Parts: sequence; C-alpha cells; structure tokens
Amino acid sequence: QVIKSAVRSTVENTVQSTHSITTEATPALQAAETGATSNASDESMIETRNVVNTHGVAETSLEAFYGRAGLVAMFSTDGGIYRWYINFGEYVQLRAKLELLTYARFDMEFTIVAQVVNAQSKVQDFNVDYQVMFVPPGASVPENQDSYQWQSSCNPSVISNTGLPPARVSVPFMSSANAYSFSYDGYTQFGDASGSSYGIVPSNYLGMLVVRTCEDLDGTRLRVRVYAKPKHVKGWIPRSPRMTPYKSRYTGVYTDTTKFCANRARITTA
Amino acid sequence: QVIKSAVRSTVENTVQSTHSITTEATPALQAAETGATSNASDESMIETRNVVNTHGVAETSLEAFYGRAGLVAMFSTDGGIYRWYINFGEYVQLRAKLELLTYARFDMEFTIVAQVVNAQSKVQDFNVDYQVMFVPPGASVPENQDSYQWQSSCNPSVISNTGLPPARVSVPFMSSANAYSFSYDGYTQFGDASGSSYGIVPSNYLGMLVVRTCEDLDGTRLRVRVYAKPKHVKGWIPRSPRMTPYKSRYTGVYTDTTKFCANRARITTA
Amino acid sequence: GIPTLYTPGSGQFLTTDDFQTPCMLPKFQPTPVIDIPGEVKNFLEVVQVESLVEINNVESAEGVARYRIPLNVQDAMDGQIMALRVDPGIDGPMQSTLLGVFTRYYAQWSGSLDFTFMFCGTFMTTGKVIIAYTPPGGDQPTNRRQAMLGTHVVWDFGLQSSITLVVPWISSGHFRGTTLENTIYKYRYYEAGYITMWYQTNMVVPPNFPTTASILMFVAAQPNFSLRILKDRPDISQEGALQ
Amino acid sequence: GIPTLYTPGSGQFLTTDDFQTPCMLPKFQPTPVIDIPGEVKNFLEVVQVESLVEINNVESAEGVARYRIPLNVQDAMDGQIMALRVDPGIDGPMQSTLLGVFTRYYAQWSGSLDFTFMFCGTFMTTGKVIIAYTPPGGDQPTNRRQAMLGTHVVWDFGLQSSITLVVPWISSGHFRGTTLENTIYKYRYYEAGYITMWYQTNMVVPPNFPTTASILMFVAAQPNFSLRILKDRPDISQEGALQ
Amino acid sequence: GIPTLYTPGSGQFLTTDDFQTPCMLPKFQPTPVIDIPGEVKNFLEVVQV
Amino acid sequence: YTNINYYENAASNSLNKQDFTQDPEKFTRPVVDVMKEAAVPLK
Amino acid sequence: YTNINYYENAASNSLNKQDFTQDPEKFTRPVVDVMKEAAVPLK
Amino acid sequence: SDRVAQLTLGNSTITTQEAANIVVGYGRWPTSLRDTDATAVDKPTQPGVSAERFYTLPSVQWTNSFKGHYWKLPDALSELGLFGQNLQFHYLYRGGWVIHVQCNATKFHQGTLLVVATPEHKIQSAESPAFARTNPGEQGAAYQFPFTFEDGTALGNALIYPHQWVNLRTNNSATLVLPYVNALPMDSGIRHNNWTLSVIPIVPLEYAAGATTYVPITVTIAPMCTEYNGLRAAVTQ
Amino acid sequence: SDRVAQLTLGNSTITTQEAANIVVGYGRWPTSLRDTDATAVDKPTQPGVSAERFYTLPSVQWTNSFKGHYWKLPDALSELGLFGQNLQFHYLYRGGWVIHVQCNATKFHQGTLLVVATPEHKIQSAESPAFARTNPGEQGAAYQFPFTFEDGTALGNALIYPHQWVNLRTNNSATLVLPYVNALPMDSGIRHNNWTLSVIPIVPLEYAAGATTYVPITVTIAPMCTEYNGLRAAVTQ
Ligand SMILES: CCCCCCCCCCCCC/C=C\[C@H](O)[C@H](N)CO
Ligand SMILES: CCCCCCCCCCCCC/C=C\[C@H](O)[C@H](N)CO
Ligand SMILES: CCCCCCCCOS(=O)(=O)[O-]
Ligand SMILES: N[C@@H](CCC(=O)O)C(=O)O
Ligand SMILES: N[C@@H](CCC(=O)O)C(=O)O
Ligand SMILES: [K+]
Ligand SMILES: [K+]
Ligand SMILES: [K+]
Ligand SMILES: [K+]
Ligand SMILES: [K+]
Ligand SMILES: [K+]
Repeated sequence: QVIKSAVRSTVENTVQSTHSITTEATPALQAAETGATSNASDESMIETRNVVNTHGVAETSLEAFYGRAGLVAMFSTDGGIYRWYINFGEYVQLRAKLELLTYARFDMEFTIVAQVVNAQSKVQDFNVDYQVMFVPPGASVPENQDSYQWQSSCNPSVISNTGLPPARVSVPFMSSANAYSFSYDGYTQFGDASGSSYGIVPSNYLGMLVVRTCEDLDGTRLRVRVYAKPKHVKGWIPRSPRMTPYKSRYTGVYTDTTKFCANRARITTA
Repeated sequence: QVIKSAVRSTVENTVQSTHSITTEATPALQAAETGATSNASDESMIETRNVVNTHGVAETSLEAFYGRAGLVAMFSTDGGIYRWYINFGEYVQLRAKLELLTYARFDMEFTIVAQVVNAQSKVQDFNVDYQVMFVPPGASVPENQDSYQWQSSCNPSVISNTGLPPARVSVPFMSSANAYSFSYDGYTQFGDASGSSYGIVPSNYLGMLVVRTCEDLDGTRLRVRVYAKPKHVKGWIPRSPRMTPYKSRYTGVYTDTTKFCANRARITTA
Repeated sequence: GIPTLYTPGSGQFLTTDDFQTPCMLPKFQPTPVIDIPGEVKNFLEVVQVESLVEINNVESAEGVARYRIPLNVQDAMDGQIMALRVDPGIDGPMQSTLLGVFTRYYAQWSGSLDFTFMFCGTFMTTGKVIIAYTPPGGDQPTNRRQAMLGTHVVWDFGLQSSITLVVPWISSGHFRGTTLENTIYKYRYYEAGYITMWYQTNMVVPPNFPTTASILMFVAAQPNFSLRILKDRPDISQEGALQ
Repeated sequence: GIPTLYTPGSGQFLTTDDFQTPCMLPKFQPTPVIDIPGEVKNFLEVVQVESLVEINNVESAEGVARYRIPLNVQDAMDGQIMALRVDPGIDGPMQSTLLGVFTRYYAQWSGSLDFTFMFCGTFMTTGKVIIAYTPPGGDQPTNRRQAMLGTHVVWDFGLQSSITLVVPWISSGHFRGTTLENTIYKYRYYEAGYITMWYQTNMVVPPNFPTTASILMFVAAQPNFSLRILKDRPDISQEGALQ
Repeated sequence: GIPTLYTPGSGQFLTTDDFQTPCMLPKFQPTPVIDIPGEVKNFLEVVQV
Repeated sequence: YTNINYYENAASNSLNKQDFTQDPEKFTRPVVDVMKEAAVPLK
Repeated sequence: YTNINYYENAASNSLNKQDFTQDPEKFTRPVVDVMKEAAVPLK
Repeated sequence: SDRVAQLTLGNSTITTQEAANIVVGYGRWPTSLRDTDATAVDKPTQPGVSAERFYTLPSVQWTNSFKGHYWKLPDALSELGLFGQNLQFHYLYRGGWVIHVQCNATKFHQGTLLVVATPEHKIQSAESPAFARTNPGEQGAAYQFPFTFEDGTALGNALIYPHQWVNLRTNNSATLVLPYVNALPMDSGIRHNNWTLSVIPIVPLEYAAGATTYVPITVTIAPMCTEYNGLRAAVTQ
Repeated sequence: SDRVAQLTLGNSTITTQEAANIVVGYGRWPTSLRDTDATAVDKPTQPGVSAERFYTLPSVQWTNSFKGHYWKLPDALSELGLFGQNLQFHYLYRGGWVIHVQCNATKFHQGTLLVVATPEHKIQSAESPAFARTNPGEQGAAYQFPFTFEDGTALGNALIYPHQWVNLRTNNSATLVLPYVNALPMDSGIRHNNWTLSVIPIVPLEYAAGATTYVPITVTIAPMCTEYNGLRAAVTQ
C-alpha cells in the first residue's frame, strides 16, 4: 500500500561519519508515542568508520527457520492398530514455532520412524510390515487390525517395514482456507456460545492417521514417531511469542504469572 | 456426432449480472420431460459479481480417480502353494469404483506384499524366497510346491523374497475385446439358457496366479496380499453407481431394499 | 559404479506413487481402440447430470414413493411444503444421488448447485410455490416471511412443467468439507444452509379432481463445481472376502 | 542396470536434509493465494521492532510494574538510576523481549542494538540523564565519571518524549555467542558490556507534584544485526504429551 | 553421492525382465556368422506351412 | 521437470498427466432441438 | 550445481533457496506522516 | 423444442402432436462399422428398408399395481419381420435404434412415466436369473424391484442413461434415437442384449372420478443402420 | 508528524489538537475484495456512508485499580446504526477500520496508556472462556491479566502489533487505520472477531494533589470500505 518493502541479501554497511555541532539535525530525539521504532542510526550517534558488512541474512528467513523436521506425534499400537488425530499441539517445540506467524501456507514432508517393542518397552530386533492410512473426515475409520477399510482403494496408504529406511511422503497445502491460522478469535459453529467451541479453526483438521501391523505381532507392538517438516513457507502477520507454558493440546489456555525473568537484588546491579 | 465436447482445465467463472424485468427471457422455466438437465445459470437467477474462478478439475479425471493401488486379493499357502483366479470381485472397494464405467481400457500395476506367518497367524521375522507364476488359460496348472510347471520357461514368473521390497510389475491391456466390460446383459456360451452362465464376460478372465515358496517352510506359511493400480485409463458410458451391498464375488446379485437413506420424522424438518 | 546415497522413503509402498515399472509382457500388442459412443474424461461430467433426490424419507414412504414431494389443496395460507440442508455430501436425501455418491468419494467441495423441480399434477391443476435458499447463520426459516428474505424463486405451474432454483456458491472459504461430522473435527463449521418450499398462493383443482399431486426433485452440480481430496466412499463395505 | 555404489549416509534421517519426495496427492490443486496484509519474509524484520524490556526485575516488582524504571527527585548529585548487561541472549530483563526470544533461537549474534527510552512524568517535570554503554574489559562503571568515559548520550526531557542510545557493534570477532554459559565452554569470553543510566542534573517538579515518575525501556536490533545457527529455544518445554 | 530412492520391485527376478548385465567374458570375440540356408525370423513363418 | 521413458512397453509408463474435463452436453443435453436458456423449453 | 524437478506436484520440491529479508517499515514505522531521522518527531 | 413430430422409416410413418423434443443417446446417431474397427472379414449384408422400419409390440396396461415393464434389444424383435430373420441367420449383428413410447390419457388425468434406455442393463435381482426375465421376448417382462432398478442401483440415478419422461400434463410420448454400444465391433444378436428399454411409473396414474381408467402403453421400435456378418442357417438362443 | 488532525467520514467529523501522527497497520489501507480472491458469487451490498462513519461507544473510567479494557471488532458495533443492521442480515462481511482513542488530563497529571489493535486476539486465560468475555458487546470488557495479555504472551511484546501510546505529557489521543486481515476473502461478522482493540495502562494515573481525579477514556470507531454477501434474515451469534 503506502509502505514499500525492498529486498536485500546482506545486512547494512557502516559508513564513516564525523562530528556534528548543530541545531538543525537532532537524530537522537524520538517519540515512541507515534508507534514508530526509533530511526536514529549508528553514524548519527557516534563517529564511525567504514565497514563493508557482508554478514548474510539467510538462516533467519522463514524457510531456513521452519525448514527442518520436528516431532509431532509418538504412540504405540494396542491390538495392532492406533488412530491419531492430525494436530500439532501434543509436542510443544514445533507448536511454539508455528505460532510465531498468524497465517501461513506451506507444504510438508512427513517422515515416519517405526520399531517393535515388547511389553516392558524394550526394543526388539524384529522386522515387521506396517501400514499407515490417511483417513479424511467423512470416511469410515477402521475399528481394528483387519477391518475392510484397510483395502484402501481411495484413501492414501503407505506400507513399509521396520527394517527399511524410515518412510517419507510430501503433502500439499490442503486447507479449504487460503492459509492455515495459528490464532482464531472466533467459534467453530453458528449458535454456539460455549467455551468448548472457542479458538479452534476446524479447517486446520484434515483427518487422522490409522496405523496397523499387516499381520499380528505375538506379544510385542509397534512403536511409532511421526516427524513433520514445513517446506515452501509463506507467512503473514508475526505474533507476540509464547511466554507461558502450554497446558492443553487443543487450546492456548495458560496459567498467569507475575514475572518472566528471574529477579535480581537491585536494578542498579548488572 | 451432433453434440461436441470442448476441453477445459478450470471450472467456469462468474461474471457480473444485473436485474431483469422482461417477457422475452425466462431462463428459470424448464422442462425436465425432454431428458435435458436444466440450463439456467447463476448469472440469470440472481444478480452476481465477477469471480475469476481458478479452481482446478484434475483430481476428478479418470486417471486421478482410478490411478492408485487398491487390494484385490489376500490369501495363505496350504502346502507351500496357492492358486488364485484373477478376478476383482473378492474385495468391494476397487470393484465398486470400476463399475462406475460400462467399458474401459487400462494398463495395470500389480504390487505384491508377502510375509511369513505361523499356524496362529502371528507374523514371523523370516526371509524366504517365493515365486509368483501367471498361468494363462490352457496352460497346465501346478498341482503342488515342486511340480515341473514351475520351470516356467514360457509362463511369466516373478521371484522375490519376503525381506526384499514388495514385488511389482506392469501389465498391458490384455483382453481380446476392445475394452473390458463391467456390465454384460448376455450369456457366456451359445445354447445355454441357465442363470449360472448369465452376466459374466469370459474375456475378462485372463488366467490365474499360482504362488509357492521355492523351498518348504517348517511349520509356517506364506501370507500374500496383491494390490492393483489402473494406469492410462480410458472409459465410456458412465453407470448408475452401486447402491446395495455385494453378496457374490462373481455376480452383481443383491438384496432389495425400500430406502437408501435413513428416515426422518417430517419432510418439513431439515 | 556411480556414487549414490539412498534416502528415507526407500522401499516404501505408497499407494498413490507413480513410477515406471518393467512390463511383464514387454512386446505385447493390444487390440485396437474402436469407436464407442459416450466417452467420459472427468467425473465432473457425471455430477452435472440431474438425478432424483430421495426427499420423502419418512417411515410411511417406501421405495419409489420416497422421490415424491406431496402437494395438496390448502384451506390455510403461506404454509410449508418441505425443507432440507443443501450440503451435498452428508447423510440424508442427497446421499443416493449422483452428486452425492461422488461428493462422498471426496473430502472437499465447491460450487453452485442446480435444484430443478418438476410438477406432475393434472394439466388443469394450477399453483404458485416459493422455493428459497437460506444462507448459514441460524436454523431453517420458520415461516414464509423469513424464507423470502433469502435467495428464492416463485414458480408458476403451466406448460413449462419445471423450474430451477440455483443455490449459488456463497461461502466464507473457497471450499467446504463434505461431511459435517462435529464431535471430532468440529466440521459443522462448514454447514451450507437450507432450502425450504412454501405455498405462494394455493394448489387449485376443478371439481372431482385429485386433491393431492406430486413434485419430483432433481439435483446437479453447476459448471463451477469441483471436488478435492479422494477418499473411500463410506457406503460400500464388507465383512469378509466374497464367496 | 546402471552401476552404482551406495555410500555412508545412506538410509539416515537428518532432520535438516533437503531431498525431493513423492507427493501423497500428486494431482492436488491448492486454493488461491489471496491478498493478506503484513507478510513477513525473514525474522530479522521482527527483531527490528522495539519491544519493552523487563528492566525492574526485583522482588517488590510484579507484573506490568516490571517494565518501569523509577525516577525521583534527588537531594544528592551524580547518582545511579539503573544498570544492565547489553547481551541480548542471556537470562535476565531481555529474555522476554522480541529481540531476546529470537536471539535465544540461535547460537551466535552480531550487530548494533537500539535502546530507546521514553519519559512518562508530567509535562511540567524536567530532567537530564546520561545513558552510557561501557565496552568489555572490567565491571560495570562505579560512578558517573567512569561511565561518561565510554559511549553515552545526554538526554533532555521535553516535547520529544524519547531518546535513543545506540550500543554500536564493537567486538573483537565478527560474531558473539548468544549465551555466556561459562562452566563448560568458557563463553564469558563473549560478554558485550554494560549499559548504565545516571542523573546528569536532577528531576525537578513544581509544588505538590508526584516526586517519582517512570521511564519505559525499548529495545530492537539495528539494520546490521544478524543471527546464525538455529537451536531450540530454552524456555519452551514439557514433561509429557499434552492432554 | 547422488540422492536416490529405491522402489518396490527392487531385487525381484521377473523372468521376462530386460536389463543390461555385465558379461562374464568382456573381451570375448565370437566366431563369424556364416551363410546358412533357411533362416527364420518369426514363428509366423512356420505356422503358414 | 522430467518425463522420459525407460522401458520398452507403454504399459510401464507412469500415469497420464492430462487431467482435464470436457463439456458434459452428450450426457446433460442429448436432444435434437436446441433449447436456449432464454427461451421456454416446450414451444 | 543442479536444481531439476523429478516429481509431478510442487509439494515434492525441495526447500526454496531464496533466503533474503525485506524492509521492516510496515512493522517498524507504519505511520502516515514521514518523520525524518534528522528532524524532531513531534512538530 | 417443438411438440410435434413425424418419423418415417421404410414403409412406416409415425406421428405425435404432444412430444417433448427428441433424445439422441450420447449425442451419437447410428453409424456403420468402419474398416479400422472391423475384424470379421466377410462382406456384410445390409437389409435396408426390409429390416429398418417401425415394429409395434403388443400393448401393456398401466394398471393400479403397475411397477413398470422392460424389453431387451434386439431380443424383443428377434422374431419380427425380416429384421428377426436376418438376426437368426447371421452369427454377427450390429445396429442402432429409434424408439417411440406412447401413452395418452386426458387433461383430467395425472401420472408420470420414466422412459429410459440403459446400455447393458443386467436383470440381477435373483441368484440364477430365469431365461424368461433376461430374454422376455416381444411381450417383455414386468418390474419386480423398480426402486433398485433390478440391478442393485438407485432408480433415481437411472437418469445418467438416455431418457425422457411421459408426464401426462405435458406429453403423450417419448422419442429416443440410440447408437450401437459395445466393447466389440459387432456381436451375436441372440446371446447378448446391448440395450434395455424400461417404462417405469414414478408418479401413479390418477384422475378425476369417472374418467377413463383403461390406459395402455404402446412401444414402437425401429432397427436403424444395421449390418450382419457370418451367414449360416437360422439359430436362436 | 503533525500534532493536529481532523477525520471526516460520512456525516461525522472528529478533531484532536494533541495527536502523535497516525498509524496504518502493516502499511495497508482498507481495500475491497478483488475478483481473483473472491469466491462468494453473489453481487455484494456496499452501504456507503450509512455504515462507514464514526460510532462513539460508552466511556470507561481510568480508575486506580484499572488494568485495561478491550473491545472486539466487529462485535462492539454489531448492534449500532445501519452498520450493525447490515452485519446481522448478511452471512458474510468484510471491512477495515479507523480507530480514535481519547483521554485528556492536564499538564499536572502523568500516566501512559498502550493503545493496541491485535489481529486474532484470543481471550484464553480460562479453560472455557465465557461468551461475555470473548464477545463483550459495545461496553467491552476489563482486563484481568494484562501482563500476560490474556493469551499467554508478554504484554511488552504486544508492540509487534499496530499501536500508539497515549502519554499524557505528550498526547491526548491515538489514531489507527486498520485493513481487513483474515485467511479468508470474507467471513461471518457474528462468529469471528478479526481485530481486538485494547487500552492498557502501563504507567498509573498520577497527579498533583487536588487535580481532577475523574478521567474517562472514550473510544470512537468507524467501519471503512465494507462489503457484505449472503443476504437473508437477521441473525446474531
Ligand atoms: C500417508 C502419510 C501421512 C500424511 C499425513 C497428511 C496429513 C495432512 C497434513 C495437515 C497439516 C496441517 C497442520 C496445520 C495446523 C496444526 O494442526 C495446528 N497446530 C492446529 O491448530
Ligand atoms: C506376474 C505378476 C502377476 C500379473 C498378473 C496379470 C494378470 C492380468 C490382469 C488382468 C486384469 C483384468 C481385470 C478386469 C476385470 C475384473 O476381473 C472384473 N472385476 C471381472 O468382472
Ligand atoms: C538391505 C540392503 C538394502 C540396500 C540396497 C540399496 C541399494 C542402493 O540403491 S541405488 O541407489 O540404486 O544404488
Ligand atoms: N478387507 C479385508 C481385510 C483387509 C486386510 O487385512 O488387508 C477383509 O475384510 O478380509
Ligand atoms: N521341474 C522341477 C521342479 C521345479 C522346481 O522345484 O523349481 C522337477 O520336476 O524336478
Ligand atoms: K552489505
Ligand atoms: K529524530
Ligand atoms: K532502529
Ligand atoms: K476459469
Ligand atoms: K429456459
Ligand atoms: K445446470
């Protein structure tokens, strides 16, 4: 609109300045009330030298910050099957990162690591075949290990083995919206004034993953970890970062606190 | 012939319309008796705005709908061998999809997943060599694990191992016909007025798969799942979709019903 | 040997993968592609065909009768004839239609719908009915007055037996979910609205004529309709391999 | 078959790898990218925004009050108002700021910092304070005399409510570590210096006016600031999967 | 190393496959093809007798 | 992007990448006499 | 160097390699009236 | 979309003064076998006007209990005129159709018939269909399960096939032109029925008290653009 | 950066003689829905001056115990003038805002207010938020946890959102122009609040003994560049 955004690949140089004794130029004087950040520059506050600065800005780009796998789910089968709802609020690290943007669009790379464990949770050197089926909302969800739904004629399935490298697939930007929302000041449905339906973007829920072992294990079970990596990231409206602990997987509910950093004896002692 | 079919890659835009008070143009008036579907458009029933619609139409193409693997067979060996007749009526999902077209031509990708199981059907971590032989009609079918027919000098065979990735081969469009038929109002042979020979297209049967373990397993058996994926799909004459359950693997026989959707109290209550 | 480094994904069997694989019959030559009428290239061609809606889904209605909307000479005014949710992919009257079977094979939909109604009373039976589409926000309208404040069409019986009510695509988002399953995903977020029918005037008949007649209900997708994300149709199932 | 030789690394899952992988929905077509205000391309755009420093981190200070630097009419001269380490990534007043949260997501930093102060006393309350940046070598200065020998700014209260103190990048190396963890890495090697505030003259008020007023403290990165080597933010943790 | 991703089918022995494989005698030179009457190229030549 | 064939028979080829739709007229309006939208169907 | 696509959908592509930053003005100085550095902000 | 028509084939001419346009299945009129599709090498027979004319079948009464009626093609005409003779004497047959369904009542009656032609319409509501239902002859057969279309599908979705409606207030006839459809260039006319023609009542016949109650439904069919191969002696299924 | 201003919208004109420039969120003024972003196909309604004017809400007193107060948009005006009428009658709404916060004291007082507009500001300090706090109406609601911004973040970092300060020694008002923000081209004005406007005191109100102690805070808001789709009967959440 009014304010333009130029593009750059290196931070700004420093150019030599000299002294100043004047009444026309007062760069140090500011007014925070305006809503603007100070615009006093290095060169104006002190006498500087020339510095050709080539320090890059690549590792702070959206793509460099978000572009790496992170844990989003971990579970074990119970009867050779397990149904997980695709939502990233279980594990806080990747969650706290995504919530730094208000809206964002991105593709994802899912990596699935599986291994067999016995009843005492001790890993076994056992190669077994496993199936991961994506069941969109409205599709019939498998009740158990051998239900008919695993024929998977339309639902996408991936079949690999605990002895093969981890499985991995890419996923497109799937929301019905034009971007995923990581903050939503509204309700899930019309005619509902209940706190249980507040702050959830239903279009952010695209289904569930149902995992099973193609054949039954005798006394052991499948231990699964799902990693997710954002790719081709586009984001809008940066947010105030999370400063208190997460409590609930599905909401941002928190416990108030009176300080963020630890106290010190005196404000005059560094 | 008379009606031409234009090709497009996006759904239709909406262009701005205005009010209308006239006796010459009555787009809302139709006559379903003609056999035609209404041709009243959005722009004619209400005042619309301009909408450049770019929503694509790719995932509903024959190739996007049919182009993915689906289960067509599952079985275990009995004496280190098993003979399956190549027919897709065992499992209903892929079957119900194919029956949406009357005639169709397509290549196929067969993926075979195998693993060893004991007598109680508990998977074993056992790598054994297995053989899958395609025996066309008229060729001698193996009686057991070590018959001479497994020399396979002409019949195609695939030999892999339960520890190797699943096996997979492509198959051409093999019928003697110019397309496979998924509905056939006729008989299998001349001079037969019997219900047992009605509704079967014999040219849709191209043989059988005979599976064996190259060497005998001691107390266990081969558990096999065959997936099939249509490729390069061509279809003609869409059909009324299946609305009742399948009963028989080889015919469309069904049980009559008096409703499809569940009832509601009143026709005036949504 | 050329240096290679295999990666995660290796060996996996993704049912939607798309690789080239050796053919079992390398030199095989298929029969010719002959001229056969009615070729289809995309299933969107099929959901654009009007099919009958099982609108009369009540205990008293069995078989063919579930396709008939009942009209009858009133002795009161402004009364209601029928009501239904326009959502094409949820359980109810629309699930056994062409539009529905296919909407149920996918997870998201978008587009205007074509609702065509055909009157089947005698040539001498007249009438005017108002059909309305109420956008999301509340519940189905309670009276004709509330209904006519939305998108509607006033239908006059005559030689042209039918009338179309276009339920235009009015949504916050470019797409909607095909199900309104609420207990988990909270998908009631996507409800598309209601379609109600009311008497504009009355159904009038000459002496001794049938005082009740039938309306048939047709539905199809408009040219700007499209579906996304294939999924297994929920109505097709089995308990075990077929005999 | 083309001769290949697989190498070490094969099969490994490096979370920062970058290979092309088969898509689960090959033919899927996403919704359009619409016009939305406020797009961000790099997080350096965000750390350049001034955010409040929790400078009054003392027992007696709770909540909002921890953002207020206290001033008051003196009866002695040259006294000290506040002191703090300028290091943006260590525990203390700066860890809950925008600059800090992001500096704590990385292991190394470089650049000049923007320290802006805004006076909030009454329009009639005057004063002059000196703010200084002391480069590495010893401990924070002990008196105004020692402080003014470094980089400073003398601030005069008036219509322009605020003043900026640029803590220029003066370092031996091109980058510094974001933590000064000493017991292991001996990273106190990187300490960037101190920032102290002192009365230049005095805060003078008319009769009956409040004799104490507040200064708010803002901080941001200058245009030559950059971060390197992403790492997990230490303040975000959990004891187990969330319910 | 060039990034690769092996797929289903790997390791299988399809009797009708058609790959190039290392020769056991790389530098071997066969005897000449001499003139012999009655060459056949397709078995359709034989069923026509 | 790359689309090159390795195998001999076309059945080995990957899925067709031409996913469009065509006019449904042969299914939605297979009539002999044209019935324009602005007109009445039966005349 | 090599950047060529093997798969059909763009979601399969590797990470974007355009990692730059842009002017933060829309965030740091979203005001209507220009306030030059050499001038006093409030006049 | 005119409401009148005249159909003249061979020595037979049909007229209606209350039609509702004319449907052409899949937008394709009947065409002969092309040289690149053909496989049977013998010169075909083409009867012309002797077999390509209108044949009227015995009428069916729209009773109160009426569920519908169907005829299979070419089975229904497998024994009529020279068309049937040619069908029996040849191994192979190919051909299209022109169908005209008739049912007049009065302006004091109400009712609605679906007139549909379905390619490969299987009568599979029984485990072992009886030859009398799969091949009912010129008299055709009655519907027992109209709601499930006798094949496990929804009657309401039968509109995906070529059709017209006979809505008594609007028209007294339905007219359809069908092309040959098969996964083969030709086939046997005795072992396979390519099309099925059904007339199913979706809105029951009603009328003002005292009006005529005896209402018939007459079906008239014409082979069109036919050709036969593989001549021998006469044979029926 | 002048210190005076006049804002004229419709039939309403606002003035201030002690401003501190004017903020435009994200540097973008309000704009209408473009044809390539739009999805709802119906012609929109554009009320113009009837709904795009200044509406003044009831004043709040800057008490001694005052923690702040917030209003949700469009909730706060969901029942005012023709703007609110249009909001209720349409399923869909889109629009920008012009906000003017007022608070004058004297040169003998001191205090500082943060005036911030936050996109999608969730009130999530309770497990099951009460409708009276998420949608407080024209009277708005009071802050209970200003330090954690009612959403688990640091109040100090709220400056990452469009804002101004009302520092009594410097200005008696704050002015903000906000564009429409959402991951959708349009949305429902009753089920979703796009922006939240908060006035939080960061430096307590103080003054020379005997000075006026009754100091109000008045908020005046104007819809700008609005458009509505999906007309029906009136409906509220
Ligand atoms: C067959 C392999 C499995 C592939 C799984 C595909 C699932 C589709 C990915 C959807 C990713 C959207 C996540 C967006 C937002 C998060 O859920 C938020 N934290 C919820 O508020
Ligand atoms: C050596 C690997 C095994 C390869 C197997 C090749 C088998 C040939 C494939 C024939 C596919 C034709 C299937 C067509 C129709 C279905 O059977 C119908 N449901 C039967 O009515
Ligand atoms: C269990 C042994 C699996 C390793 C086989 C992988 C071979 C590498 O395949 S390659 O990329 O085409 O060279
Ligand atoms: N649908 C199969 C089971 C699926 C599987 O085990 O892969 C059945 O009902 O027999
Ligand atoms: N044809 C072999 C057996 C084939 C096999 O076991 O592979 C035989 O008769 O000895
Ligand atoms: K530079
Ligand atoms: K300045
Ligand atoms: K700055
Ligand atoms: K278009
Ligand atoms: K018309
Ligand atoms: K239409």
